[PDB]
Amino acid sequence: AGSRLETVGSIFSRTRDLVRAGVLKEKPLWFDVYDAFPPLREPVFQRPRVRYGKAKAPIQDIWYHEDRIRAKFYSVYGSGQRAFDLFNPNFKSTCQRFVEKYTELQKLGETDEEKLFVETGKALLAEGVILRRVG
Amino acid sequence: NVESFASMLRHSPLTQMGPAKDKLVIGRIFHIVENDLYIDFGGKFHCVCRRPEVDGEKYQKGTRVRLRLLDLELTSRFLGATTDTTVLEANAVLLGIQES
Amino acid sequence: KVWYESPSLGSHSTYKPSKLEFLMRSTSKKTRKEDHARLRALNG
Amino acid sequence: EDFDTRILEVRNVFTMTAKEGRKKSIRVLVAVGNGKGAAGFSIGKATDRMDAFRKAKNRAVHHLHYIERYEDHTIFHDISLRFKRTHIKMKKQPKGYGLRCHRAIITICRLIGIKDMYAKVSGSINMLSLTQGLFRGLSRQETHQQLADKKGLHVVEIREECGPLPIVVASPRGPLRKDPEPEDEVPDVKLDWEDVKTAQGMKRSVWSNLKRAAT
Amino acid sequence: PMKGRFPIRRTLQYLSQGNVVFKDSVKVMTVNYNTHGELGEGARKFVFFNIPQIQYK
Amino acid sequence: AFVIPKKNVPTSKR
Amino acid sequence: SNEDLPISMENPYKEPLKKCILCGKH
Amino acid sequence: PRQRAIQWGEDGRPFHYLFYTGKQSYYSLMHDVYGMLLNLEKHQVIGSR
Amino acid sequence: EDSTDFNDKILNEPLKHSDFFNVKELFSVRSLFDARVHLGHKAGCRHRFMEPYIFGSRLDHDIIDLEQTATHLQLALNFTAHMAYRKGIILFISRNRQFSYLIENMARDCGEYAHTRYFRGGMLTNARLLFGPTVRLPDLIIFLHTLNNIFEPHVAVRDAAKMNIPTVGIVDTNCNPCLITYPVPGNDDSPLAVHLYCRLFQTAITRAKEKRQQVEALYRLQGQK
Ligand code: FES
Ligand SMILES: [Mg+2]
Repeated sequence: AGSRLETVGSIFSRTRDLVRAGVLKEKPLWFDVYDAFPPLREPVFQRPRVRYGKAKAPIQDIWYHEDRIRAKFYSVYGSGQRAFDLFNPNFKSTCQRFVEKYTELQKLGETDEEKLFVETGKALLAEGVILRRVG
Repeated sequence: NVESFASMLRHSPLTQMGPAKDKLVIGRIFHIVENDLYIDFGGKFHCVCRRPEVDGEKYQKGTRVRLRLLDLELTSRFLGATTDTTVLEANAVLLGIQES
Repeated sequence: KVWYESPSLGSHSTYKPSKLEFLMRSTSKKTRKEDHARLRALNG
Repeated sequence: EDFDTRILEVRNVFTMTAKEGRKKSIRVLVAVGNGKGAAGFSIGKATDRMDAFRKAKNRAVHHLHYIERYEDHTIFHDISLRFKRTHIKMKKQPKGYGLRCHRAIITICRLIGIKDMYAKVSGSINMLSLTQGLFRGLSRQETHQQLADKKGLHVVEIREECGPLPIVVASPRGPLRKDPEPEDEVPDVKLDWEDVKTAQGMKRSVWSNLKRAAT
Repeated sequence: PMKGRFPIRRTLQYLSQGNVVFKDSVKVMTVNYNTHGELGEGARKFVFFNIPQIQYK
Repeated sequence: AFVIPKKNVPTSKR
Repeated sequence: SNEDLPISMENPYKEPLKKCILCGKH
Repeated sequence: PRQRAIQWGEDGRPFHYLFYTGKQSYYSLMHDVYGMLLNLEKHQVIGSR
Repeated sequence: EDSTDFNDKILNEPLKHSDFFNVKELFSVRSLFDARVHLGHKAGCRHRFMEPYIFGSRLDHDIIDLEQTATHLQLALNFTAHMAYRKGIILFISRNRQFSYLIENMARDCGEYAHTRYFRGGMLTNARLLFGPTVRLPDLIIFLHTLNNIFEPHVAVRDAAKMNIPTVGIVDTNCNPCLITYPVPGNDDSPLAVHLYCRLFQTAITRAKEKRQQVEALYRLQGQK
């Protein structure tokens, strides 16, 4: 004797109720573990609905201040002929090296954007970095 | 002083790469089926590239290669569909082999 | 969709029109309603 | 052994077949229950009526609902729901009121263990819609303990037979709120004209409140 | 269900809950209210909820 | 309680 | 709170919309 | 007919890790053959029917 | 007389501790991040019930919040360890054929069960007919992939709930977690993610089985003397 109404409550609620009603003579092996360490959400069937009108998902695009510097760097100098190595968790691309220098010079008090971008390229050229302008 | 997830995500190479279109990345061949090379490049999905005609025998399991990325995940929504169809693979062009 | 029906449930299935698939197919299986469509459109 | 089975509908279904013409099969609807809140229903289909009975009753015992009962005799609150085109309006009632409901609801209520309830069925009177519509409404009723936990307040029952004595029926297990529930001068709840027309003495029916056998 | 918002207003029980029974002197009561404005909100609810009770009594 | 014809005889099994 | 959290802004990598060969010409 | 003895002990635990496939012997064979094909890669007619 | 002490010293004692098996030492947000567990599908594939567990979208690619994954993974690993400790039958289910071989080996090594093959109608809801009237069903089903190969929920998710079997499941951003008892938001595609999951569950299960033997043995030695 039991219940296969998987869309009515949860396996816990259905099992708990039938144990109270005496329908289940013994509790299942998992019941005491679920009770002691329950999930964050009780697993209850729900029907996913489609959004209409002015309803929008709450997920937000992930952006950072440095993304503005990256967009300009890719436009001006393009993607570096050096290849990304996404297996190394500490990999630094020419763009990231550019962003770090750009951040340092901003903290030194410079506030202009067009001037803070030209001085950064010079610093890297002095350090031996290859910056071939796309156009 | 335990690093947070927000910190890992900000400073990850995949985050720093920005858009993937026309980005050169280093991949690794992990599976081969005839002349189909399955290449992992650090993303969610592998890409599948045909063995190049020149120096085809140089491409073996473990061989590191240079790729030009086009899409991290090939997906499209077709008429009358509530969600997107995904082929569960990245789109990339195999350029050659990476050597030191 | 349009008056032309597009309800097929396995719409995300990756179409595999190859000579090898035909051999590895249930003999009972018969062409579905929207199975001809891909053939009519692939031939085009 | 603790479960009883009741038939709700026996139908003769006629299927037109390519070579054999009109064939006759049986569709049965049965309800099961132990009288202590555990009850279910199932459809049975077989060529022979007795086989359709065995299929339905054996299947129903594997699709049991648990139905919460107030004081093990009535529902916790008035339930008004629509399932497809069948409307069911149920009223919580005191002891001794009996089951004044559609005969099928009476049968199901005895299997669940409800002794006192009023119900009115409107719209389509489809036995299957009524059965599954009834079980849907009885399985989604909020108990007094759930109400106390949801609002973190005491649930206090006032009975006219007990005068002004406040009877706490449920208290929240978690902390107890300190802010009274807001007193909206006028509630924006939707009312049933049938209920209001009766309370105002404007409901005239020769068929209402007729003397009937104990149910 | 009963038509309109707050159908409770169209019940004899609600209308009999008015506590304002005017003295015999009162012959006419005019209500001047504004449909919009935060400072005239009580007057709108007075027209909406209580004028029926006043007239009933 | 009531009597319904039984499904089958247990000897009539694999 | 936390400095490394994402910040709200408009897509910096967004590409310009396409234009026809005669866009901007009389 | 050599129907395999009960495929679980007294505690009810099946003996084979692929029991719940219903075809444990067939899938145990496919698993062993698929595994051999993997190891070869890591390392690298008339007579019978 | 002696049974109540057994169930109290062995079966009820683990349930009085928040982490009886120390499964929090098995993983970290960094270890999850290195396995690419945070990488989800494109935003167009997102399931709306997975939105709570999503950190955001990075250029139309959803990112799974590993702070939640770590909390959900802790619960799932904790439940799995307790069920292995209680000698429950654990069944791993996945239809992703890239990992069928890996998952079958992990199940065999931990002493549990795997079903990575085509799932036939009624394995769970009609098991007595398929296996026999005395067949024991799984006490816990772990989905390493909750979707079948046509991108629909694996039928066993619904059928496990019908048979009142708790489910642990890796749920990617295009998956539906409503009926999964202990869902773990995480990447289900990348080999590094899948390999990590198999190590964690394999270790959690193997540790809980060894803990059960340690406690039993101690309870017997002390019983004689
Ligand atoms: S794109 Fe045609 S006028 Fe601008
Ligand atoms: Mg996935």
